[PDB]
Parts: sequence; structure tokens; C-alpha cells
Amino acid sequence: PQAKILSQAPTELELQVAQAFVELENSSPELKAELRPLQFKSIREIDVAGGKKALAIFVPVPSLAGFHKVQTKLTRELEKKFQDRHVIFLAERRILPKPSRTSRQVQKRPRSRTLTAVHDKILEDLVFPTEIVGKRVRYLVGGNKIQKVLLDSKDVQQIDYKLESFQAVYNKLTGKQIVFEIPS
Amino acid sequence: VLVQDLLHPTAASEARKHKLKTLVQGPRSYFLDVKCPGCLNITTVFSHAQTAVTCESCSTILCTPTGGKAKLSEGTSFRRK
Amino acid sequence: GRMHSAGKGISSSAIPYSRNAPAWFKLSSESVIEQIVKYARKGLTPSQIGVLLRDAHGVTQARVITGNKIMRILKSNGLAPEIPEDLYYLIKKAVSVRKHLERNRKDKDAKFRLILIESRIHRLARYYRTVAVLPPNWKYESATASALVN
Amino acid sequence: MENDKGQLVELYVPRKCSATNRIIKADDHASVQINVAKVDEEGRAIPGEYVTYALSGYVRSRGESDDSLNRLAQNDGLLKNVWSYSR
Amino acid sequence: SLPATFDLTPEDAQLLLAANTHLGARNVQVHQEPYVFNARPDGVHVINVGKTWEKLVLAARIIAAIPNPEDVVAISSRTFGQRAVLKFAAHTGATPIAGRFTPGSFTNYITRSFKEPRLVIVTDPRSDAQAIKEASYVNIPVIALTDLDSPSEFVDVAIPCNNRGKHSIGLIWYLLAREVLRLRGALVDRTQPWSIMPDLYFYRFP
Amino acid sequence: TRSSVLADALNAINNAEKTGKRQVLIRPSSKVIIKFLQVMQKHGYIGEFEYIDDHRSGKIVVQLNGRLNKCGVISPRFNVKIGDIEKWTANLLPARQFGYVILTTSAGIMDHEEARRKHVSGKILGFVY
RNA sequence: CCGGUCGGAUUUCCAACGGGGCCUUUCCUUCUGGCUAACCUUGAGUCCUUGUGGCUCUUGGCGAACCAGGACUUUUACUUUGA
Repeated sequence: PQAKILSQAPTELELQVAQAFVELENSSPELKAELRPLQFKSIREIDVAGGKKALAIFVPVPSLAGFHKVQTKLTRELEKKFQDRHVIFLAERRILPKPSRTSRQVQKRPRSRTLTAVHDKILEDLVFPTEIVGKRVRYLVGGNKIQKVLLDSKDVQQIDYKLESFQAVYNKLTGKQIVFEIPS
Repeated sequence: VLVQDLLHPTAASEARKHKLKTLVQGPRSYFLDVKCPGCLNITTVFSHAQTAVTCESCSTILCTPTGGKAKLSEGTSFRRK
Repeated sequence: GRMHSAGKGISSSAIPYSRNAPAWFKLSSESVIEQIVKYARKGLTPSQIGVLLRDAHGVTQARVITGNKIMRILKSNGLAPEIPEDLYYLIKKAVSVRKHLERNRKDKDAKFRLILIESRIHRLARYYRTVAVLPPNWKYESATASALVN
Repeated sequence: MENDKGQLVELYVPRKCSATNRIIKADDHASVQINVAKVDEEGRAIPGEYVTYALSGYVRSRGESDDSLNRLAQNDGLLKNVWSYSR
Repeated sequence: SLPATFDLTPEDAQLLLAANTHLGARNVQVHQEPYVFNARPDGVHVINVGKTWEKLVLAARIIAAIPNPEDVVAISSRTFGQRAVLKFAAHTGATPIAGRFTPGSFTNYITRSFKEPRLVIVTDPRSDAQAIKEASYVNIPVIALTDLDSPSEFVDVAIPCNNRGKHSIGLIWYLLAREVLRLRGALVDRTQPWSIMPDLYFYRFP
Repeated sequence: TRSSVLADALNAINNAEKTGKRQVLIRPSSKVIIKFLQVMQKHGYIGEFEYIDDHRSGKIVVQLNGRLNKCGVISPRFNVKIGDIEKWTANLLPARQFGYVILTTSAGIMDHEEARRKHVSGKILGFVY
């Protein structure tokens, strides 16, 4: 209940959300089985432009499909539990470097560990459960370059108030700029 | 014309171009939820489907294939996807 | 622009944009990966499988709903044919014109539509030999026309 | 163009077009230049003030002149709702 | 930058739809496709009248911006216009041209008919292009009364009309002639209607 | 059939700036198209551009000012030494004080003044004025 | 910029233009020896406010410069500088 949900991570600020995890768990008798066997790796906190903060959960990789079946109806439970926050659900990928010409030969890296193959996934989980329908990258005159993410138009009322916070976490993790844009 | 916004084309003209030659291409087909009077069960079906399908239980013909789009049979109802 | 012709048309399917399942799919990968092998035992190509799967059970692409392609699934379960499928169809087409020739001899025309069909087989066979899915002594011949499939 | 000391040493700098930024030389004898009249609060016209447009020789010959007027004028608030970017 | 007194009067457009001037020809060309509102199921296309007035005040903002009011020239060669040009040029001061244009009259100063204008206003540039083509040699801007079968080469600000009816050719001169005087200060108030009957500008033969 | 992608990604530009348009549409994009474009953009010859992607190889939509006379490509990419830039530059360019020829060089794709003060050389790629 | 003057200093700051360096999920891939400076280990000499202070003495952990054995590691084309 306390050292369960983590994996070698003693820090109180997620121990309380572990405490928050079991408090919704035991009050959910029809769910406490399927809310049980999950875990998460770590967590981090960052501030947004709405005068408040946000949360990013780090989950071990193959448990992503496990989290997504319950992803909706636990999200706002912490939002009413803890205030002025925004909880984000991210996986935890791994990026091998690129072998230079004069380098000692190791096993050849599969494509799923390449730097441009993590970041395009690290958008897609972050905007769950709505879908991306197209992208554009814009090349300015002053040598700077920002992108643009066309989202879908169905469930966006769940997420539309978080789009400023989304630009914070993606800027912090990468160093890139994103303007979300929902056509009709 | 000499000046035109190529990146935000009008939806009224995109409907007329060829399947390939729009901005980002895609299908113009869909899927139907057809029902038979007898078995009263559902079966998804392609629109331009080229094999004459039948229900799994009520072994009765459903959609004759020809040309470019399949023609449905009579005495049946349908609904998009 | 049509090798061994002079036509210039363009008409294929146009693959949709999303690399995910549609929201109107209500099944599992396990409950669909076995209908592929359930028709492989009926002796079907990949080509007949997918069109039968799409027009009946609504799977748009096995590529996206299961993690693999069709032939990869069939190779893992040992249901794979020996000769690759496209090459086999040029062979079967090549005998039907050959069988016509034992009954016809005053056709100067369709003599010179067989040297075209045979020419596309050496093109196919160089590639399959080089990537090594055919053993490097595979050769086609008129005697091996009436030998390996016939 | 100007020398080491600093003074301009052309003969005289020529007029750029306004629809396509070309350059209009001394034998472009279809190079129209057009003024319109500013307006008054009562609804009259000032006799001395203008807004000036210069159109090249070849945006007129192809026939692309009037649309290039409507594009150019509407940025300066002369018209409203007669030209549209997303065609 | 033009106040609400310059907006379209509901009384004004009552004339235009009465005058049947919102019926284009049955074959658009590729340059005038912004001017078409919608096609009728009969086969005709309906001009956008709110566009044909918005590009009507613009021409008068060019005609009023000239020093000498005898440097405008207005031309027709069809029968249907060559009264309306005269009463236009009557009480404005332009130098009208009716009937036949003689060739080489904007070049070749040894003719007696030699002129050196500042604008040119044509009606039907299909069957009138001699004045169009010669003005291309000597830096003369031009204004036309364009149909939807109108070769719009060399032609700047272009009033969309119906060049088939008889009222509709005349009326556009009249509303142009009404508006050019208001800008000069020769009238008093925008909101008062014009004292002259607009049927004066028409054409009639026994 | 389609052999060089860059060679007709610059043939699409000046073919639709001789007619005085303002924007063009390129297809397919490339990693060496974009960097050729990014050196005609830090010198002012073109405006800005956008990259579509459609999961195959994207298109590009470029915005042209008024300032290009010609941009081009040199098709065997030969091997420029370092004493031989100034014979390539006395032949391709209209005058001695403007225009550029750009190179693929072991420290990136750059123009020919920028390669002088870094003291490198490489293979030729094209020109712009 | 500053000259400050019985053209050369620049106290001193600015624009560019090229170069290092670290940190960001991320570059030589290491090993054993000496080996030299360097942090430190049992701990003071050394001399400065008195020191397990370093400097450096003593045992002891090391990275750290150099020689020597290695130890293994796809291969070219082109271009830069040298003999």
C-alpha cells in the first residue's frame, strides 16, 4: 500500500498519492482488483502559466494499455483530491545514442529507441484519449522553428482547459514549442 | 490568380478533387451496419465490397458486387459504422 | 508507367491516415489472429484472406489491429507456402498460354506475348535469389514448367 | 550604389512595382500608376491627397490586374468583403 | 475608412433588382469567378450586387481625384450606350466619344481628333478593344463595364454588370454619374435622392 | 524516372516566379531540400515556409518575395578542392559582389563565403542569386 | 568607445566573427603495470590566524600527465593540414 505502487522510490509527495491511491481503491470494490496490480516508476512537478502547477506520472512501459482502460475515471479524482494541479500520464522510454563513424561496434539499435521516435510518441500519450489528425512544422524568418498539432474534435472538452499546461511539460522535456489547434 | 492561401483550402472544393490529389490523401469509403429481417443480427460490411456476403446464421444473400460500389439487396436496413 | 506496355493510369487504394484502430472495433487481437489461421487451413493466400476479412468481419487492416503483417503471422505458425505467392501466379499464367500452344500453331501473335510473360519471371527471380528466400539453384524452365507446380 | 566617400552615384533610382516587386524601366509603356481620393468627414473629397498604386507592365497583359487591385486596396481599408484569401 | 453614409441603401438596390442587372451570362471565364454568387438551375448565374456597388464607389474615387474634369474620356460603340455616355459627359465635363472610334487617335498627333487623356472608361471591351489596345501604348489606366464574357486584359477596376439589357447598361452610368458629383461637393447631402429621373439616360428608337 | 528530388524542387520555384506568383508547392521533401532553403532564407531571398507531413515524405509550401532571379542545381556533384572555389564562382555568378554557390562540406551545408573563413571544402550543390 | 600623447600604450567596455567547455536519458570501449603531478586515507611535517587545510610526509584510496604490454573493435569513396 505504501512501498507497493512505487519501484525503489521513497519520497513522501508520491507516498501521499499512494495513500490517495489506496483511498480510492478500497472505496471502489468493483474496481480494486483491476486498480491493484499496476504501479508507477516516479513523478515530477512543474509550474504552468495558469498560476499553478501540474503533475507527470512515469509508468513502466508495457503497463500503458493497463492504465488506459481506467484512465478517465481516476484522473479527476486526484483533481478534486489535490488542487491547482494537472495530472499527466506518461510512459518511460529509453534513447540510445547514434553510433559515430569511429566508434566501437555494439549491437545495432532498433528504431524504437531513436530520438525522433520517442518524442512523437511522447505527444500521443499526453493527449489521451483524443487523437492527432495532422501536424505541421513552421519555419520562421528569424531562424526559429515552432510546430503545430491538429487535434480531433470529439472529447476535447475534457482537455481544452489544459492546453497551456501542455506547452509547459513538452517544453521542459525537450526544448520545443507547440501550439495546439483544433479545427472544426 | 497570383496570390492564394494554399494551406487552408476551402472544403467546398476539396470534395471535387481526385482521391490522391488533395492536400493529404485518404479514402472516400465507409462501413455499414446492415440487418436481415430473419436473424435480426448485425454484421459490418464494406461499401465497395467485392464478394457477395451472407449472414453467418441466416444463410441469405446480402450484397451483390459490381462496378465500383456494391448494391445492397432489398428488404433490409443499414446505418453508417 | 506499366513496364511491357504503354499505358499511364494510376488507381490504387489510398491508405488512411491514422495508425490506430477505429473506434468502431469491439474485438481482441487474439479473437482475430486465429481467423487468419482458420482460413490458412482452408488453403488461401494472404491476398484472399484480407479481402475476405475486410468485406465480412470489418477489419480494415490486419497491419494495424494486430502487430504484424499477414505473411509474418503465417510464417510464425508454419502455414507458409514454399514458393512466394506472386512468383507462383506468373508460373500458372505461363502454362495456360503454353497449353494453348499445343493446340494452336498459326498464332504468330500470342507467341510474342509469352516471351513477355517469361521475361518478367527472370526479373522476379533475380531479386528473390539475391535476398535469399529462394535457394541459389532455383531456375525456371519449360521442363520445370511441367515439374514444380504442374 | 555609393562610393567610398558616401555619395550616391547612380543616375536615378527607379520605381518598383507594387503587385510583384519587379522593376519598371524607361520603356515599359504599359506601366500604369493610379491615384485614389481620400474622403472627408462630411463626405467630400480632399482635392490634394491621394493613395498611390503602381502596377507593372505584365500583370496587366495576362489580365491579373484588377484582382491585384482588390488585394492591394483592401489591405488599406478602402473596401471590405470583395476579396478573399482562401480561395 | 468610409462611414455608414457610404453603405448600400435598401432603396438603391431596389432599383437594381428591378432593373434586372443581376443576371450574368451563362459562361463564366476564369478571371471573374469571385463575382458569382450562385448558379441558377435554369442555366444563368447571379452576380453579387453587394460586390458590384462596392466596386462602384471606387471608380468615382478615381474620377474625382483628377485636376481637370475634361481629361476623362468615355467611349461606346454599341447603340445601347451611346445616349448614356452623352448625358454622363454632359453634366460632368468628360469628353465623350460615341459611334466610331478612329484608329490611331491616341497616337499620331497629326490627326485632328488627337487626345491625351488621364482615364478611359469603356463599356463592352469585347467589341471595343481598339480603345483598349491603343491605351496600352501610352500609360492610360482604364475602367470597364465587365460582363462574364469579357476579356479582362489591360483593364483595371472593373464594374460587374449585365451588358445585355438596355436599362442595365444605362443605369450603371447613372449611378456612377450620381456618385461622382457627390464627391466633388457639387451636391449637398448623401441621403437626399437625385432629382433627375433615371429614365433620362436610357435609349429609345421609334 | 525520378532521380533527383532537389533538382526539381528548385525547378518548381523559378518556374513559378517568372510568372510572378507568391507561393509554390513542393513534393517530396528531403533533409537536403530544407537546408538548401535555410540558406536562401538567412540571406533574404525567400520568405518563410511550412512543412506538411502525411506519413510518406511531406510536401512544402514556400512564400516568395520578389528577389530571386535564378536558383539552380549542378547535377554531377563534383569535388571542389580548396584552390578551386574561385574558378567555379567566376563562371556561375553575375557579379563579383553578390550571389552565392553552396557546398556540401564535412562540417555541414553552407555557402561559399562561409566556407572560406571556416577553411573547409567539399562537393558542389547549387547556386543562388 | 577610449588618446590618457615627454602613431603605440588602453585603464575599460561594447557589436559581430570563428573556438573551446561542461549539463541535459547521450562518446574512446577498456586492462595491467609503472609513472608523474594531483585529491585524499592512518596521520602529522611544511609554514602561514591554530588543522586529516592544501602544500605535500606517512600508510592508503583514487581520477590525473607518460612510457610499456595490451585489450578488443565493420569497411571504402571525398575533403583539410603535414612530411
